Amino acid sequence: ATLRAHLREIKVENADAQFYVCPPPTGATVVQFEQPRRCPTRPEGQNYTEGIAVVFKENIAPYKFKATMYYKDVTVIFEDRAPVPFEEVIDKINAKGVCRSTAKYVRNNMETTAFHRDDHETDMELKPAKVATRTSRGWHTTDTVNCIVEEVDARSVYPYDEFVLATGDFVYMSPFYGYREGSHTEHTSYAADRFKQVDGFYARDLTTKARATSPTTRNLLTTPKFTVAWDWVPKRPAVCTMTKWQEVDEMLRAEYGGSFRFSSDAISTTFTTNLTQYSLSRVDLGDCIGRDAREAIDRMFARKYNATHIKVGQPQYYLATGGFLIAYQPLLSNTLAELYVREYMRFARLQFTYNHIQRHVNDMLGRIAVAWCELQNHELTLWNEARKLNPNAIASATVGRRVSARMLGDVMAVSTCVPVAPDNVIVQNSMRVSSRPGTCYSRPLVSFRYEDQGPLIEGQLGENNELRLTRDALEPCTVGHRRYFIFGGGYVYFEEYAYSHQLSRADVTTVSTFIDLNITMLEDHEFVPL
Amino acid sequence: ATLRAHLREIKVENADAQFYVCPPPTGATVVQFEQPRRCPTRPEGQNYTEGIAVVFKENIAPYKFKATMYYKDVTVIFEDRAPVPFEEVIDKINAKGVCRSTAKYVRNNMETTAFHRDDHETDMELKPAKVATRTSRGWHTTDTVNCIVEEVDARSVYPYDEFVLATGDFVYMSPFYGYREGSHTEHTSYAADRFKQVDGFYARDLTTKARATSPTTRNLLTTPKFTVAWDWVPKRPAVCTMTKWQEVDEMLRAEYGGSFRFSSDAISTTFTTNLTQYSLSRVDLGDCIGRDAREAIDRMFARKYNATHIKVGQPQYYLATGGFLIAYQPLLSNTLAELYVREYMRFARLQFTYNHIQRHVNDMLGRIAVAWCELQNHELTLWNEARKLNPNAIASATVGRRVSARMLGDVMAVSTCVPVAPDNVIVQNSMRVSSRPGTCYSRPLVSFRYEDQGPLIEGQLGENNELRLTRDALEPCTVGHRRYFIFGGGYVYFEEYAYSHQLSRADVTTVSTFIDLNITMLEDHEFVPL
Amino acid sequence: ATLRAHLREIKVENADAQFYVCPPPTGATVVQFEQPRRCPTRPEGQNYTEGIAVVFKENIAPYKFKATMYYKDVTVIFEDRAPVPFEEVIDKINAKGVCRSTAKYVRNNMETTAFHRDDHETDMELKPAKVATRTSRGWHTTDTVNCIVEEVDARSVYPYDEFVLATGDFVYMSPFYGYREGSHTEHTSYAADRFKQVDGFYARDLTTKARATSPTTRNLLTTPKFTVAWDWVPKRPAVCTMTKWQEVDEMLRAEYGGSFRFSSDAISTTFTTNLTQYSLSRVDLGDCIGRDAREAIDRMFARKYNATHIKVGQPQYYLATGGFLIAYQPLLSNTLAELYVREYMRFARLQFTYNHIQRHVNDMLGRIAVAWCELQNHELTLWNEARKLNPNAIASATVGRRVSARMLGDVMAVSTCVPVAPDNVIVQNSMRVSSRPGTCYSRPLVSFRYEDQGPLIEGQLGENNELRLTRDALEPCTVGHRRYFIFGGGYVYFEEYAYSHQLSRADVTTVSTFIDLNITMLEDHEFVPL
Amino acid sequence: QVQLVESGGGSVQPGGSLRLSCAASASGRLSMSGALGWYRQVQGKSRELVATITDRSSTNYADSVKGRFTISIDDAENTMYLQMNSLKPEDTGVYYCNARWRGMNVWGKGTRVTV
Amino acid sequence: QVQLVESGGGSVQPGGSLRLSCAASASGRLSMSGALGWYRQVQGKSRELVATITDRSSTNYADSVKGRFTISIDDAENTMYLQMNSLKPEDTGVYYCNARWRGMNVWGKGTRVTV
Amino acid sequence: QVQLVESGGGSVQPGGSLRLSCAASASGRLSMSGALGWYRQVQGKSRELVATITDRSSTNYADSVKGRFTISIDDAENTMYLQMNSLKPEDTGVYYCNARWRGMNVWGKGTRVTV
Ligand SMILES: *[C@@H]1O[C@H](CO)[C@@H](O[C@@H]2O[C@H](CO)[C@@H](O)[C@H](O)[C@H]2NC(C)=O)[C@H](O)[C@H]1NC(C)=O
Ligand SMILES: *[C@@H]1O[C@H](CO)[C@@H](O[C@@H]2O[C@H](CO)[C@@H](O)[C@H](O)[C@H]2NC(C)=O)[C@H](O)[C@H]1NC(C)=O
Ligand SMILES: *[C@@H]1O[C@H](CO)[C@@H](O[C@@H]2O[C@H](CO)[C@@H](O)[C@H](O)[C@H]2NC(C)=O)[C@H](O)[C@H]1NC(C)=O
Ligand SMILES: *[C@@H]1O[C@H](CO)[C@@H](O[C@@H]2O[C@H](CO)[C@@H](O)[C@H](O)[C@H]2NC(C)=O)[C@H](O)[C@H]1NC(C)=O
Repeated sequence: ATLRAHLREIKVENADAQFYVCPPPTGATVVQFEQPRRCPTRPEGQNYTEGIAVVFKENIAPYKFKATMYYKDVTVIFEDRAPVPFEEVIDKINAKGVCRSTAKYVRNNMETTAFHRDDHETDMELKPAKVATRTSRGWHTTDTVNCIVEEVDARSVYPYDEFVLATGDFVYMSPFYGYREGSHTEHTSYAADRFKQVDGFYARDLTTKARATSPTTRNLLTTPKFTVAWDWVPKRPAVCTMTKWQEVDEMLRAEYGGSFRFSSDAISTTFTTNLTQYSLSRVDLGDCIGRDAREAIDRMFARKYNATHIKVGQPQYYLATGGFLIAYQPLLSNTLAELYVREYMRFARLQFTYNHIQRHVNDMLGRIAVAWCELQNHELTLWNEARKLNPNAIASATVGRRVSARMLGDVMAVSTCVPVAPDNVIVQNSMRVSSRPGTCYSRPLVSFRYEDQGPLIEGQLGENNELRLTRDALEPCTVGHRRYFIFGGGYVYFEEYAYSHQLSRADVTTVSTFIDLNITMLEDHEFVPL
Repeated sequence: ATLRAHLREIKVENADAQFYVCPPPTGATVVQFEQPRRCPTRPEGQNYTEGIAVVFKENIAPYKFKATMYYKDVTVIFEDRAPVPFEEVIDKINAKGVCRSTAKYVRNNMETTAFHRDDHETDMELKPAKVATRTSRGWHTTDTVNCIVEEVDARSVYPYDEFVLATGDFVYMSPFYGYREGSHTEHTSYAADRFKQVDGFYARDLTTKARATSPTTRNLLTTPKFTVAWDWVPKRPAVCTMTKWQEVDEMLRAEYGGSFRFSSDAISTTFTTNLTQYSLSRVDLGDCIGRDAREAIDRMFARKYNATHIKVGQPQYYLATGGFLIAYQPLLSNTLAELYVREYMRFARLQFTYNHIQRHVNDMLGRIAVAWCELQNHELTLWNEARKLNPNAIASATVGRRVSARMLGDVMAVSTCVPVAPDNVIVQNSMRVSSRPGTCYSRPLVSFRYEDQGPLIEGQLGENNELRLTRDALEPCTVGHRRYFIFGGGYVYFEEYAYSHQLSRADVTTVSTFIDLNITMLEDHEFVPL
Repeated sequence: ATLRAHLREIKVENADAQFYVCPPPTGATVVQFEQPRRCPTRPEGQNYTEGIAVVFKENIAPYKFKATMYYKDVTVIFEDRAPVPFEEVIDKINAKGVCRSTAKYVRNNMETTAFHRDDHETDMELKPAKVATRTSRGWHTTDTVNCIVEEVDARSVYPYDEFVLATGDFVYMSPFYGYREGSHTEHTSYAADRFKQVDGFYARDLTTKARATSPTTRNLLTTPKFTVAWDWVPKRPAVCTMTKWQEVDEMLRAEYGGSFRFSSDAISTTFTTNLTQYSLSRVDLGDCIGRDAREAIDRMFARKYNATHIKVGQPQYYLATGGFLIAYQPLLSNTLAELYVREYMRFARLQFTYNHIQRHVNDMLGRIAVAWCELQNHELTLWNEARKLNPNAIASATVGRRVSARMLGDVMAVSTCVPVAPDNVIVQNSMRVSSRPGTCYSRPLVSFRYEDQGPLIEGQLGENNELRLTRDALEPCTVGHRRYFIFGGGYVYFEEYAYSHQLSRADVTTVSTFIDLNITMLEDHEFVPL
Repeated sequence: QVQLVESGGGSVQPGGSLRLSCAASASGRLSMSGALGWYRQVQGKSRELVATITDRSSTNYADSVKGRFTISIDDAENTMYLQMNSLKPEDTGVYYCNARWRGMNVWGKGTRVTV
Repeated sequence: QVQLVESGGGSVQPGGSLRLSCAASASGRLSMSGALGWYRQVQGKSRELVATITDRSSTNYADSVKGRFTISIDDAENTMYLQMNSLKPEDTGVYYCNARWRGMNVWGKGTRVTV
Repeated sequence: QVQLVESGGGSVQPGGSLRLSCAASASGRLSMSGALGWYRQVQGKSRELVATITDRSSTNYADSVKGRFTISIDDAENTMYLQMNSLKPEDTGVYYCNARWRGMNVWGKGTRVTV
């Protein structure tokens, strides 16, 4: 008896599940994935050997910062977009928190000036946007003409000649450019008339109206669609040219077609390189690469190989197709080392000289190399098909964290997504479209807020706790509708397009064997409602 | 020469393949599945250990029984449904196998009496349904007003306060309720006027017209859409509160965030629990759980660990999230035990005391735990996407037997499929739609019978020997059509929407390597028919 | 510093990737795949054992050759097709490379004669086809009545009674049939008036107009849709009835239901056979099967089992369902042999005698056999579902080479793909449909040539370097279009349906872990263009 | 999880009137419940059925209560009420609200009524 | 698997008539067969072509039989017939029906005809 | 990979005129470039901006060049041109063409101009 009371009480404990607002990616960050390849046959390759490897790639040293965009929307009917001039940004937006009702635009190649409801030039205060996230803040004058101001993420990568905005647009000027001595030599594609730098600038929040306590240097630039501004800072000091990307526990090397070919079970890729080592020591002044390669190789050897294998010699270095560098240390198993010892009684130099020993090894290791290659093609084929069906799930599973993703052709675009606490989400009582009697929503409508005191935002329940801003998933209202949707650890049950109750995850049967089901399943018999 | 004669002769031996009628699930049985989770990083977790585990879950002891539904269909044009009163069930249906032509219904909130073809009240005989399965047998008076009687499966689970019908409808009354001394205390939500119990009831089959040789107690209940009746029997005696769900061959336990986290390669669920054991012996009177936990742990240890590991101590017990209880016995491998021996000379209590030994173990086992977690997320991601494309195949593969399945939102509904012998199936000579010349059926039309002398039922050939009752898969007729469909341990070939012949599975080429195909494939050349 | 110059230099060294023209399969070659099965549970089966196996199948000895088809297209409006008579093939096509403007056909069961543009009977010369590949050459008179000549692949398999053309059509006559002494006894379904054999025939190439330097014997046949011709050659000498299909590294055998059941991890098919061995030596005169079975079993034993297992006895032979023969050699592990030795101290004959030893083995091996089944079913369910989404990728991955595939019902049709060098492909500057302003192509338009001086064929870019000949993939034009398509070892970027540039595969970010992305990803923010 | 907060109990002389109420948390919508109702305990008996709504439009009452009491619901407030008119001394006891959705069941902490 | 049930053989004097039939199991539809027909064996030779339907609409006959015999099929009965007239002593032998569908081939147990 | 084939350099006396050109390989379409232009080097300085097209329809010029030079492109020839009029001794230096597409950057081998 009593045990059921304890179980009933424990069944109240819900998982720490949360909702996520995953906005659509703009293409500011795209990532590739591997394609299945023509796998080689076992007779191919020579001089097979096993060893430890450490793969490095070009260190691009990303520099993330925040930029503010300012622009005017114009509708006259005839839709247009225009940048805010520096004088309006400094003397009205930053100084007072207002924009001019006037907006210059172009129609039939001639300049024209628009106004709010054809009224005279007047100052208008900006109000924070309703749907905007706590991080990606924004403000606007309305809700004709409308003044808009938005704070967005920006990224620049080595050599820092350009930066990309969270909107997917590029700016062909260095984030470090400026009139300051060490900065007037940085890259810029724009005429001097399109750029302005303000020393001793003091910001003013469009929300709290609080003016900044300390001065900064602000850069401003006029693009034909909007003006961009960001806080200038001196360039970051230099760093190592390559970064340690992967530490492989085991890696087979073989000569094939006059080039080395590297492969392992873990790494889905295979590296092709020349038979000549790269002269790393001449360029790696200070041992950025040497120190890490030696440390990682010894650590991996100690962790496993120490009791069963022997090192052939000192680590080697090779450059492969793409941006990669491979540090490598070939190994010999104790059982194989004994063969070289006995054949010597008739030491790196011996390895590929004993044709009778190597003939066995070429087949013995070739067996493994081909097995891994055929298996990786099978996994890639399945994973690449699933990626097209649900890029959000495959991207999140690949990365190990929730991310938003789009398929953007043959390359995947990705973005971070915002978590929302489960107590800030409310589910609406009906799934029917009030204005279109024959149509119903396919998934539940919801109302939520990013923060405990924020305004309620209308959305729709996506898959696996995702919250969508667009109430656009629709269906014809078919009869006999019953559905269970995932909602904050538990489920939410809808019957005939009407909300009824919430279930805990323990209220639904979990399957494992036919024995579990033979005692529960029934021969279902449809009732065909009128 | 002669070998081909033997091969040709053996090629006649077809497999023991069968057809299956998979009716659509009604939602009377729904099952959940795992969702990929946040995989922890190797630096997390402490006090890692390996051990044997036995997982138990709450025993709901399902009680399956047979119930009969009685109702009247009314069409006046204006469609309605009504229950058959007890007097009609006892005095006409069971007594004589007939229903009244009359039926009470409600229109515009007023009671009205319908009549079959506007004729006077008269008795109508019940005739067996054409399409009904041997198990879900049923009868009706026609083929206005129509009397219907159907025998369906019903299920009740602990505490047995309600039951669900194969139609997906619930009945808020205990199957054990009745006027008897030990039964009038059971649960019921309905007024006394809606229930009737008949002692000394003698059933009469609506088919054979034979009256039963022994008396029974029959319960009858009037729901606003049908009356339900079932044979009453005294409540089943009590059973153990938990059932042994899983025997886990190897289970890693680790402390993380002030809670134990369990994981294995096989069990896709990572159980979470408090650091304190449960007082099982205080509630497990008669050792329902203890006896099985001890027996299983010893059996699994003897089967493998017997010669390579040492038991730390007596089995422990922990209650986890959801309805689970975990019995656990931590182990130490012989090689690890020696490390504790050599440090002690300077027993269970020692395990987490030698910091330098545990630091090595935390990394060693942490490596494995993270590897399993990342692997399981990859498998779940692929399996969950495939489930949406073909729930019948994935439910059947998960269960290990043919089942009918439907996606019902974010939870899968399931039911049993009815097997049909291959000699009882016939394929129709054409797949063109006679009444709609521009359209053709997507898959072959068929005729079959569940039993060797039963009437022929018209249907359509589904995927992998499934037989569908609705001829609804359609396409526009296109020139150059050629198709091979799976049909009873072989194939059936259709050309230009017409049936031609049957093939054995041996008449088609099986692929294994490119060598098999390089000698067979051609550079196909399209002939573009007129 | 300098290291980046080396990476920048190496980043230009893209892989040796190629394009492929994959024509649609006609069904001349169809292949099957495995289907999931309800395998037995661990308590089932008796006399479990492990051994080496070599699987053979019926040697069908495919005979591939080249055939030429000749026919007349007629349009009068009223479309028709007719064969060219032998006199026109010999006296005009082979003699001069010309056809008669006239063509006999049948309308309303009456013979009728068509003429090119209603002009008088005149000779018309054959021009090589524009779109045809170097392999399957073709020629035609026009671009009404049009004379066509095409060279296609043909295949015949034992007993060589028929042959199939690359068009998917069969010819019910033996490729070896002829008036010659040993040939007039071969199979033929056609009347003598429909076949003609020409000894001392000298071919004349339709392109180079060069007459052959040596005589040949040419067969000609008149089918109601076209005439076919091929070079006659005497029948190939006989070969042995079976071919070695698989060398199974490890195979379990169990007795179940009065029949043996074989299984392994690699071979997804589980063979079924009688308990009695086959009398192979009576039929395999010359040991074609015997020699290979003995040689392969010894190879596999020496390669692995040599030091750990003992051979029970001489190889055994069994015939299974389908066209298979299994050679098998049971083994006993050294550790298992000791049980039989110690039980004797109180040799093939002992294996199934010690009930207590076999009771342990039946469970110990049954554990493995069931695990392999469940795993194989899970893989088949996923692979078979992916096959429907992309048959080209699944066929190519299964075979290990690029192939064109089509689903053709429940059996996949396959064909070879034609490789095209990357320098012979050009991408068009725009992907908008000029004639339909609201519509755009979904993938880029291209122009290419099979050979360096051939005419330019217009097509569309398919997936993964595939080139399609039909510009049929369309979409409604949408604002904010951005796409990256795979194109010859790199990518090609399109913006607003217009081509912009090509990228090296190294210019796109490669995903690995969340740490690699957290430093790069941004909270993307849509800009919603006007 | 669903919570049923019950209120409206007390004491009145014979012939008086009362109104019990049972409000539910957002996690369980009463208007969609398969069976809603009030059950009474008496010193010498198990839970008696007092009044229920066994289908979204049906109703049930005890023989000894029919005509005096009335059950109703409010979908906006997510609350159900039991209007009790002309009470008798026999109506004394502990009343418990119950609501159940497709196998999930919930009980309120019973309120006392005395006459 | 497909089976051909052959019948109509026997003995008939010179100048007489006879009719052979070959009925097929449901697993092989003669109307869709790629090539159907009758083949004759005689003491001194292999299987001679007698009469066939080498495409769903094209008949073929031996020179010594042309205009004397006739081949036909019935899609409802899934059976084919060989009508023989003006029989000669030379027509004596064992007749075998054959039907083949896209690489799958089948032969009937030959019936004797004697004149 | 993209390649810029630069041409049109040389020498002329003050008041003369030149026309520099930069043709690109098919792998990079200049009319779709995010930023195109010419940069000048002199003995005492780094690359100075001379003239660019920083969006598919927007131009930029150095202050000492505005109204004197002109930049334009040809989408059919996949080539850009810098028309230089009224040359002065100060215009002497090494001119370099540059084109960049969404993070992919390319520079031409600079041509000399002297007055
Ligand atoms: C395998 O590696 C060995 C070196 O370890 C290669 O042997 C060398 O080959 C060159 C060219 O013939 C000779 O000049 C050297 O004297 C050889 N060195 C030794 C130590 O023997 C060999 O070529 C490699 N295998 C293949 C297939 O190239
Ligand atoms: C790992 O397990 C050990 C016990 O086996 C934990 O050590 C105990 O910790 C408490 C609280 O600090 C002390 O009062 C006990 O004296 C300790 N017992 C022993 C035998 O040392 C330890 O806390 C666990 N690890 C973590 C991270 O909590
Ligand atoms: C069958 O596959 C083999 C490879 O397994 C192909 O072999 C090539 O054949 C050509 C022509 O005789 C040779 O020039 C090559 O050297 C062969 N390559 C190898 C690796 O041996 C063959 O092309 C295929 N068959 C056909 C008809 O193409
Ligand atoms: C397991 O295999 C053994 C043979 O290896 C089977 O035992 C034989 O059974 C027949 C029939 O009763 C006897 O005539 C033989 O004398 C037995 N041989 C030996 C060596 O004992 C046994 O039947 C098999 N088990 C099953 C379930 O079929």
